[PDB]
Amino acid sequence: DKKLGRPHPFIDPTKKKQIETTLTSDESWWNWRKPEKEQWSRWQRRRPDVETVFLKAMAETGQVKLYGKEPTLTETSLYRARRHLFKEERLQAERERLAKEGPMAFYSEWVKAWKRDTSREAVQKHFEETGEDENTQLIEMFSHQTDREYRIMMGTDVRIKRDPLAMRMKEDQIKQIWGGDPVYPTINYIQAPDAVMDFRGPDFHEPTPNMLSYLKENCKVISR
Amino acid sequence: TATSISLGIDDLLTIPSKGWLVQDAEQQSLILEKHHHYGNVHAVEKLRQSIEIWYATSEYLRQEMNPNFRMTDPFNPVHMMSFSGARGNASQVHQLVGMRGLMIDLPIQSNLREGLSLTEYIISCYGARKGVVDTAVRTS
Amino acid sequence: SRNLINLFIPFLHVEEE
Amino acid sequence: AEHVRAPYNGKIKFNEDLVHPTRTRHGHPAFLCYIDLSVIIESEDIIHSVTIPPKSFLLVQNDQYVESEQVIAEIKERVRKYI
Amino acid sequence: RTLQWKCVESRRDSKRLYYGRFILSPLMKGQADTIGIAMRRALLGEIEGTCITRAKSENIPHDYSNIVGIQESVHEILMNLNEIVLKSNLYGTRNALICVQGPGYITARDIILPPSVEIVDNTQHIATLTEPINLCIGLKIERNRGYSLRSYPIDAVFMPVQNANHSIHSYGNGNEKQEILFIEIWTNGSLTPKEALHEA
Amino acid sequence: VDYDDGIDFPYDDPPLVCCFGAVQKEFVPVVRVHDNPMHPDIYSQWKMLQWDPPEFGRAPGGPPSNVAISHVRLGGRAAFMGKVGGDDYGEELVLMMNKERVQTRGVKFDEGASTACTRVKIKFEDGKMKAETVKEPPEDSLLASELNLAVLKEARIFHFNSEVLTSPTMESTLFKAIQWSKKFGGLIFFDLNLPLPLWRSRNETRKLIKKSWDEANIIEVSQQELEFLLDEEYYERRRNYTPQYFAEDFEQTKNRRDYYHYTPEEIKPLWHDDLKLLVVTDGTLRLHYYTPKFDGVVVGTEDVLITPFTCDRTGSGDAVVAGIMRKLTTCPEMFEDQDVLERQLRFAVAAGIISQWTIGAVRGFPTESATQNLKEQVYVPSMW
Amino acid sequence: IGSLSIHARIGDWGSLESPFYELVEKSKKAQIRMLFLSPSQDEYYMIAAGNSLALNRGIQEEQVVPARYRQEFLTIAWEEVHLRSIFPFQYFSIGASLIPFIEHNDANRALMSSNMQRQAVPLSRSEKCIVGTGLERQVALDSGVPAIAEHEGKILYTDTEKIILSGNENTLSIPLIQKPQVRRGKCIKKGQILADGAATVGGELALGKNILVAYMPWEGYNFEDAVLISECLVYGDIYTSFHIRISQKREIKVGDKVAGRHGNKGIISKILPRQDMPYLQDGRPVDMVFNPLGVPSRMNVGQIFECSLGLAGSLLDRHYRIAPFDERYEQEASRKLVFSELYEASKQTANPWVFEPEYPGKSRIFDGRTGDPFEQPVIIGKPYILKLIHQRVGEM
Amino acid sequence: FVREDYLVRKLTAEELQELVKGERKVPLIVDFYATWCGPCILMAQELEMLAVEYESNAMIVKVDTDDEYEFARDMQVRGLPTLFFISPDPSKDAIRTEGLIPLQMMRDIIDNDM
Repeated sequence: DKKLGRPHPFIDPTKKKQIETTLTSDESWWNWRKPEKEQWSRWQRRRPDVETVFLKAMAETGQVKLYGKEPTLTETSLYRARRHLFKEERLQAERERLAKEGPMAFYSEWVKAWKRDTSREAVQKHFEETGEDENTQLIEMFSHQTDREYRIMMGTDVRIKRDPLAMRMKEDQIKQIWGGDPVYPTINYIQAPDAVMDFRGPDFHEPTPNMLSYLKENCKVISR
Repeated sequence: TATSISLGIDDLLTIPSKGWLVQDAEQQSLILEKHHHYGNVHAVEKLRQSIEIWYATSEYLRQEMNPNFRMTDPFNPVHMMSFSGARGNASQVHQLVGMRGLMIDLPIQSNLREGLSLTEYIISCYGARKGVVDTAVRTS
Repeated sequence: SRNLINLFIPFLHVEEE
Repeated sequence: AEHVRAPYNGKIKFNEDLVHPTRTRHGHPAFLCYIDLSVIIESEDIIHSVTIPPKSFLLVQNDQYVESEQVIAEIKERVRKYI
Repeated sequence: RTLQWKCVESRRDSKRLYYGRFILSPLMKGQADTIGIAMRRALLGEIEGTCITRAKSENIPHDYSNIVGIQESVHEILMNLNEIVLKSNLYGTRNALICVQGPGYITARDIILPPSVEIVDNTQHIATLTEPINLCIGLKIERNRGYSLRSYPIDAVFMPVQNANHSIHSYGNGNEKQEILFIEIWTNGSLTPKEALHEA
Repeated sequence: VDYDDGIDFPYDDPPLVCCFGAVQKEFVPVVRVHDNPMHPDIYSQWKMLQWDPPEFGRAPGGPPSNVAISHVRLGGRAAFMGKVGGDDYGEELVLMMNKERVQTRGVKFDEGASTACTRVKIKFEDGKMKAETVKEPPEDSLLASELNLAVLKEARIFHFNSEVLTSPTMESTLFKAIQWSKKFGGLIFFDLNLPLPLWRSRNETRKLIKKSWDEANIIEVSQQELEFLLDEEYYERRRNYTPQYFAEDFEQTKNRRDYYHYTPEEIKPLWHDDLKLLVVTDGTLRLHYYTPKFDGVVVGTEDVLITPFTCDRTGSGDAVVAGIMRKLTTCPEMFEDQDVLERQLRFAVAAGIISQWTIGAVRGFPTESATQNLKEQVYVPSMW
Repeated sequence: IGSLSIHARIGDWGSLESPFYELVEKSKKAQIRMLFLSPSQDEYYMIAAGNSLALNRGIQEEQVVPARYRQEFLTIAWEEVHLRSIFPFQYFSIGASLIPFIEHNDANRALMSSNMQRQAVPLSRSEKCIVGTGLERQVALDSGVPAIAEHEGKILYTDTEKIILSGNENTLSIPLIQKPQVRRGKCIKKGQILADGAATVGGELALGKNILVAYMPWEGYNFEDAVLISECLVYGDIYTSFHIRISQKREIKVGDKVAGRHGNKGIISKILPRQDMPYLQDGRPVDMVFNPLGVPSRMNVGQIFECSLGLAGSLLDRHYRIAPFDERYEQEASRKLVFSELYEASKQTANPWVFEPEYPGKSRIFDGRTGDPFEQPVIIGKPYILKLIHQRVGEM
Repeated sequence: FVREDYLVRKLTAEELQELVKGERKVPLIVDFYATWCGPCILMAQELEMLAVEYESNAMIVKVDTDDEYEFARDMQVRGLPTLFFISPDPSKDAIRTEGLIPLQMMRDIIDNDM
């Protein structure tokens, strides 16, 4: 702490901090008492933030450590202030993994159909017979890449520079950005395109009669 | 053009402690309402609490919006918009981001990012009509 | 101009069979 | 009026005999002070302190637990109200 | 070759929507984007296409009025003609006919083209005839680029590349920082993606 | 006699539930006379009867396939065990099951019968028109030799509902399935969902369901079903009573709805030695629970006027049952810790509530995430 | 002046009455629990607008909600509430009811955003909005521009001039003054739609088109709510109107006025060819470039939801009909819907740029004149855009 | 004249005994809806569409089990939405169907089983 509180992550208040005991209920004015039952509030539930999901994913990957299992609002505000540092650090680790593994082993993440060995040693040992240099092997590997895999890989485009973590967060984690499925089910909102409205459905008024037809029916207007 | 000043649903940025502050103002109001039912507090004190504690919270929420951007998201779209003065006054940015406050016997706790509940929307609409009338008078 | 043409000619490269 | 708000979590400390009892505009009991009052906040790290000016309503009490950004102190028409 | 390109994928989702992805690899840094943007602009703007530019219903009741025994208006058939896709290589002005003489569906397969034009999708519906009318219409076809502004003019557009994209990826040479370019082309079947890449 | 699967791997993490009986696209068995008809022809007004509904219809149950779908969507695993016709509609129902990821290895496929179609002979007796079944439908006619014993082996809860008791064949098959499941250590869940014929008289239904009820380890009954199996009129007098002079407590002055909590002594005629949990459901508004060792009530809620146009009560009871099974299979302390039981039953409450907010049952069963979200938004954190 | 709210009814005494659900609890046996009450009556009732979705170690009856009593707003227990305002559209005019996410737009502009839709020109090849409120159906039905059937029957014949029904063994001929929605083999119940009108599709109001849009400041040609459009909007007849005098095929032009339903009006300043537009990571050029300084200028965050969810609807092939104040279910409910459907559209289409978790709803986009990305993410959408209709020497 | 908005005709139990005892030219579909029941909102629309599609070639009628509950019980109805298809030939057994069966299953029954 005292040393190495510069650089690395450390508890903001120093460890061994003191704690205090205060007025219990019945020592306090009625306006400064905690109620005898915890009151319902719309705000009772921690707001789901992008910064919480990312800071949890960084904690589980060990890039960061947190005081508890859930990132505080202070920690998420600091992530909000500093996320680009961790993003560029992850992108740099991704460039370095590219340099180490070589393009076959790196980009084979997005070619599930490419079953062959992609290590630099295997690429060399394949060049030493098939005559295909590393580039022709890479063209072939990408020739096995499906369109959907290619669109996912396009996150690695040198102009996009999509976060290596955002490319690999799974659904049950990304869900925590908005806070899981909506409580009111979206199937209530979903409507098909080219659906034609059934104006006889149960959420329309009964068909309005033709005014002349209605007046005639009620014997208010006569024909002959 | 080389940059962009685009605004997104999480480019807006509700001050993080707002929930605690609202819970605070909520709990006090509940206790006072309870004590109003008990006959310890008369209707004028309850009315003045309902106005003033939510005005106090709304003001704090504004006074802590700019520091929050400048310290924790300096390049935030609505931060740059208001602090440079291009469009959106700090009050309008706060009414998107923080809290819309009062116009009225109940507060607007939410903001246009969170959406106004029906009561809040109606109170806002009444304020809008009054504002339009005031502008017309000013022009004449 | 010549370097541009040298960039785009590759798309007209046929390869032997 | 400006509101003085607790800058830290901790325990409020002050000699509440120095200040007069009053009923606030909201019916809450409070202390009304006409002196420079020093209020301690025993936080989790240090004994922070706050200065309260004369002519102000200290809303808090000798040993109350206080939370950061909580209001601790506060520094015509005549209209009918119907019950 | 060191610098090499290949047709990494091709699809034919319809006779009127082909897709092709291409790779070009061992590009140097800053070559891949100079290629990609110029190729994009060529594909989207400098490719030419062939389409019907004029129509002449041989009997016209009025310039704006409905046409008897057809299940849809003259405007709907003019729009269906606008959506016709043609495959010509030769420039210049050309003519064509439809002469359908009974009830049924008139379709692109019924267009009598000149020798230098080909229907890209025979199955494209043009008009519904409920009555045994000797419906004869003349068409005039042009090959051009972009757009251009008694017989009806058709507000047709000569743009066969329906969309294009490119992505640039590090090849991973730590010194030379070579790059891989992918190009993607969606076309009307007037051109295959490879033919559009060549002509671009 | 024994059955061996030849496999030793521990099955899979969310334990399987088997739902036995019939499958219908949506179908309300519990029907009784209601006081307020809306217009007989304008279906545009029957929303008013899904937001101020009959009390027996406040949270309708349905086919056990609804419970299977809801349980799978709440994250569990369900197998549906039953029979369908070889016709297009039996295929549609099996496709509905499969698309909802309900396991259909016990779903047989009669080729010579027409799924929902029951043959009946219309007759006249006492001058009244009557019907008698000439042929039972596929779903009523699953044989005891058509049970999938691998499902009954895997399944930790065997769920059934009393509609199977309206077929003698399905009743015999049910009791064979119960024997098999109990042999494989299963728990028997009996969602009563009394169909119309079983509301005729208390003392006939009580003996009709007697063997099923005494086989069940876990039982779900609506308030109206319990009060019908007990003295319906006694509990009517119980709740229509109002003190002549003064209330015996302050709350009795408030004239609020009577959430009467049946005592264990009143349940004692129905309690039995195998019964690990009885749940009496008063809509989603309350779940009373009873165990050999403790009893209590989970206070729930409903809202349905929040969605006046899109609300529909149907399947809310199936979603409640599915949530109960969903927690029972993954938190069996429900049988032993009262706070745990309450906290987990609040998940069933939330699932029922969400299920009330859309037209259609299968269309409306919530996911696990939506249910837990609603729990954590409705309930104070102390009581999550 | 004003306009009547959607549910308002003129009572038998010339008062304007609104429907309220009545919470009579245990004593009475009411049949219909909707009252209709004028503003004279409805002040003497505690109207709640809250929800019963709150629970505590107490009971639902004692749970407090915001209510209205006399002219005051106040907080009361459900035990005290007399009536509930259950319908979402209850207080809205027709124009305001057609705005999705209206609770996210400054109410000052609710009138303006109403007026915009009342200036929208019917378009050739009208198109249903991806995001709506569900009132486009009511508007189409009650406008009388679609040919509603007058009598049940099987369809006999359908063309541009007439529809023919036969039912109750009697024929009916219905000439069109429209395009037939029924197939010649269809069967029709009495009050169902036969043919769409001008600016309806499928029996929904269809005043505009779903245009692929970015909000970013271009080089001044979108200065203070000017708008750039692609040449494709001229190619596709997307905003081609017919004006009758003889008719003229009015295309969209520089200086034409467009608006979204949120009051985000703008004037077309520039028309750029498809390859000069900004383009998305899927290569598609955007078809308009709005300027984002308008969003806090008129305080309309709802359109960003409409943008994002419209994109989702374009990719999932889903339309959405969001009744107002969905935040009554759940806090952030609208954000949850939008982000959920963006993520579904992403993972179903494998377009990871649609839901970028780092900045959801925004994406990096490229300059079509350069190919470089703009270095900050741009908010993208497929909003529903409507084309609007179109010397004193003074003392000052 | 203004043409009535609904074709499916509500009957009492006695009017139904009359309609079943008397000779019939066409299949009789009897719907045992009840007005509080959710699926019956949908079944009523399916039956209205069937009643248009078949015109006079089918007799589609409905019986509210709020009113005729004991008759529904005697019809062996065990739930709603339920439907009887009664052949015009009085020798054939009637078909009871349960749940929201597809309108195509209704057509199948009426054309091929009645």
